[PDB]
Amino acid sequence: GPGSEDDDIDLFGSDNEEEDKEAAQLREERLRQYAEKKAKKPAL
Repeated sequence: GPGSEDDDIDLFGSDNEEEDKEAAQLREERLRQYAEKKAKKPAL
């Protein structure tokens, strides 16, 4: 509950390091998509 959270809670990145999961995942999984298919399809 806010009121005395002050700066504990960041609006867009609450902790953010907890989201290391998607920091890494989105980063890595989306590069897979790009690497595989864009090395076979001509750019598009």
